[PDB]
Amino acid sequence: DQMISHRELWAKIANSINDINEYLKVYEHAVSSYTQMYQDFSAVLSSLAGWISPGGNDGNSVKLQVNSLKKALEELKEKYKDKPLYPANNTVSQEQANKWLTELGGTIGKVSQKNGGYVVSINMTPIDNMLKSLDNLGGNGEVVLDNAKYQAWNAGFSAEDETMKNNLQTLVQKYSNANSIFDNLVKVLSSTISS
Amino acid sequence: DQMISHRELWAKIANSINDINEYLKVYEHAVSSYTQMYQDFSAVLSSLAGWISPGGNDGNSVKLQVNSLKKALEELKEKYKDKPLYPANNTVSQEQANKWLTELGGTIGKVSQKNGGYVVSINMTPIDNMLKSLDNLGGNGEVVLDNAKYQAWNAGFSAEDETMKNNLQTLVQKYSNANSIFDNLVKVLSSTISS
Ligand SMILES: C[C@H](CCC(=O)O)[C@H]1CC[C@H]2[C@@H]3CC[C@@H]4C[C@H](O)CC[C@]4(C)[C@H]3C[C@H](O)[C@]12C
Ligand SMILES: C[C@H](CCC(=O)O)[C@H]1CC[C@H]2[C@@H]3CC[C@@H]4C[C@H](O)CC[C@]4(C)[C@H]3C[C@H](O)[C@]12C
Repeated sequence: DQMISHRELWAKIANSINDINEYLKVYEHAVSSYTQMYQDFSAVLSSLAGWISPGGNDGNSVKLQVNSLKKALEELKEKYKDKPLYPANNTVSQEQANKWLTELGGTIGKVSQKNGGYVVSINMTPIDNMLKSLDNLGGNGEVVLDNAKYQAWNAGFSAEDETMKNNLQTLVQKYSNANSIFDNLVKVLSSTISS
Repeated sequence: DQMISHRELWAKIANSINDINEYLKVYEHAVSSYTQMYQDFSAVLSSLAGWISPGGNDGNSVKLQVNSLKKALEELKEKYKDKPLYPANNTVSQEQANKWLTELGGTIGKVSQKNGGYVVSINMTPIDNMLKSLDNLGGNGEVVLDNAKYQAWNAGFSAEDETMKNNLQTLVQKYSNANSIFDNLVKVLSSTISS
């Protein structure tokens, strides 16, 4: 083709730098949103010790304060109902949301609707699973479980905690890799047209 | 400012592709070389299950084939004494091997001399630590260890295993990231050529 000027060359690069920055900011916001939710959830698990007391007359059953635990988990759900993983502002097409959902992890997000568009919500399945487990315990707002049943339910609570913690570390790793790839790509690209 | 032609822009991008390609070729041999080492060590790992057996008069202690394990580790160390991470063949400067040891991390390699020149050998210190820990167990071909002694020894053995495992994954992750830099640089070149 013809010639390209220095100004249009660097205008293309400045525009590409902005496009790369917006791409990396998607990972950064997804990490920050999921981190805040996991921190909120971890405070619920550490509060569990204060929501249980001796149950049977032998004293080796466990009385679970089910209404306290569900209220804490339900407030968790409502807090993040309108805090999507992507995008941080406004909405995108359903197809664009589906692509970013696969890019981040199918079990970490979930596509939902907003303002006539679509977003990638935080997948609340770990929270829904424990709200479901608590309702299957029955009871009068307070349930008395035998020791074997409490340890079984407690282990399921800790398994959901581990799933979310591993999801976060996976997302943190994807962000760190994307960061170093595109930080160095910009450094390479800037270095080689400057000289 | 000065105007550049499309062809000169292609050549600028192309020489960066060639620069990264030279970097990738050296980095790839270090990955395959260290992968082969850890794969051979995992062959020693799978044979360790058959080298421990009940050894107490009550069955409470652990009987370890310390000589078979020691000999297997020394053969692993001797197999890779002349197989360096860099260069793939011949030698290199002390300056050159020094900086390529820094680019590879410094933990996975060690600069050594080979007939006037220098190489970046595989750092076998995790294997040497295992050998001194085994030597500390004593015995004569086979040792009987109480449960406490076996668990302490196994924890140290596990830590050196995890050292090599983590060494490999950091190496693989950096190789993958540099490959993605290459791929995106190729996307840039392909786009500017078609434009
Ligand atoms: C995939 C993301 C966009 C993700 C999104 O939809 O928001 C885009 C945004 C910025 C994009 C890059 C912009 C610079 C480069 C432009 C080239 O012509 C093609 C490769 C590069 C390196 C792009 C690669 C990549 O296509 C990127 C990273
Ligand atoms: C820092 C990144 C790798 C990021 C990572 O995965 O850790 C590395 C990977 C490829 C590296 C380049 C390889 C080619 C060049 C080798 C030179 O001797 C030093 C500058 C160059 C241009 C390197 C620059 C940079 O050091 C790079 C981009």
